Amino acid sequence: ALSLTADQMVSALLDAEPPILYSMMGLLTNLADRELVHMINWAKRVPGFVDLTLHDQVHLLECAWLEILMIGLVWRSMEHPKLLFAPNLLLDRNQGKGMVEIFDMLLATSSRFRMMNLQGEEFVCLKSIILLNSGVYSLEEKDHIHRVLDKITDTLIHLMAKAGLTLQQQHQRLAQLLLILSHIRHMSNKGMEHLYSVVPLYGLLLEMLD
Amino acid sequence: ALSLTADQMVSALLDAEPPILYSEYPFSEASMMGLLTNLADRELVHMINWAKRVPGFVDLTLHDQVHLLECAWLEILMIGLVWRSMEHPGKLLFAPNLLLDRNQGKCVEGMVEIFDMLLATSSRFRMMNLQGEEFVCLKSIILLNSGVTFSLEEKDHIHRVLDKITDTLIHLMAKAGLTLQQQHQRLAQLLLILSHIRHMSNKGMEHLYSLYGLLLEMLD
Ligand SMILES: CC/C(=C(\c1ccc(O)cc1)c1ccc(OCCN(C)C)cc1)c1ccccc1
Ligand SMILES: CC/C(=C(\c1ccc(O)cc1)c1ccc(OCCN(C)C)cc1)c1ccccc1
Repeated sequence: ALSLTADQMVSALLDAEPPILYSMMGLLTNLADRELVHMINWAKRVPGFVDLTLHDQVHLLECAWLEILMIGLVWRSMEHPKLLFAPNLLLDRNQGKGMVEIFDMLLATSSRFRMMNLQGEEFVCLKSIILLNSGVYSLEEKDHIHRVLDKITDTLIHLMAKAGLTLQQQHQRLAQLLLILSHIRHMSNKGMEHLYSVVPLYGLLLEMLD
Repeated sequence: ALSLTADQMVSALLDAEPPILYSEYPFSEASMMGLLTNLADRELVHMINWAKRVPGFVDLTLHDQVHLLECAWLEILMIGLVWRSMEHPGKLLFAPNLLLDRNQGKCVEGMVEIFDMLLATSSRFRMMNLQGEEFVCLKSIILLNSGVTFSLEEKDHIHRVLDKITDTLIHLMAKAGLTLQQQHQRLAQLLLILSHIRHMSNKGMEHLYSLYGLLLEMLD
């Protein structure tokens, strides 16, 4: 549950991973939408999430879905200085031409991950963080959510330790990772805003959440 | 000033805080935005001078000083608001003479939701017994991290200062009796409350839509 050990955590999280998908606003809309159905399923497989209410499971996915899509998108693009929406569709920044500076922001985060040589294990933890931490703001599990988040913080450190960083680089990397989550909230917001020139609604979320 | 001990780094930052401002005022209407605009802009002038007092910040080039500040100001004001509101459950302390309960924010369409969010964050800081040293750390962390979407071997610099704060932030926690885990854990918690604040800051902007020249010359 949370009495998972940090290796059991990473084990779970890598196994939770949604498949790889293949295929203009229509392109990316249809694409997001599709990925959005798998995301619902991964959320379920995330340790600690299945513990919350439906009403709360749903709130959380309500609040995080777009950054979960972006940080994903940012991830698979690390190795293509180019956004690789799916193996078969891979756009450059010129191609963004009112969506250009969202792309610019994304390609920033993408290089910053390449620079940081981010790990699939580290990545995978960041995503669970975004799921739980996003909407965490009358007897409560916010307490619970907070516990699961601390588990993951420990899981993150634990990975860095295993990999043989010094205790100082551990707190340091953890920082520059959790800070990129800020950048990502932002691009997500700029995203939401531009999809008023939208949010997967409740009942549907809730019925698939089961 | 890259190398200077955690102790130094804290007092530097603690000793550079803008003054405490007072507001001016015939009971509230949507003339309250004007009221809050005003407070914003005065505060924003002093924030320029605090940016300059933050170690490493003047080392950056003028345009980057501006990029950073342009990108992080409302986020920097909100965290300040939040911070000073911590000792006053249920109300936002705009100025020492302008405590405002959430009810009052409902007198400007779309603001109550921001207010709610702020009061939540203010809660969370109190419940964490966030110390002033840690707050000062996070303010500077917002200045630095928010803009860091830009030769640019200046990013590298920004980053190393940022690590330097991290150290300083850890260092305090260490010195308050905190076991190693509890350190890594609280550090997470604070940096993760930084996301919450950008969110608020963006929400702020949108309902402030529905500047450069000034900051450049003002930053000399
Ligand atoms: C930047 C990529 C993107 C989308 C996207 C991101 C990652 C990914 O893996 C796939 C797509 C995007 C576009 C539309 C969108 O809304 C769909 C509405 N559905 C939920 C009914 C979501 C993401 C987008 C978002 C806002 C504006 C312009 C583009
Ligand atoms: C929530 C507080 C707030 C402002 C504020 C926050 C903290 C603080 O210490 C002082 C004020 C606020 C209001 C207006 C504003 O605009 C300034 C425009 N200038 C920069 C051109 C900035 C902040 C606000 C922001 C957006 C919409 C409604 C209210």
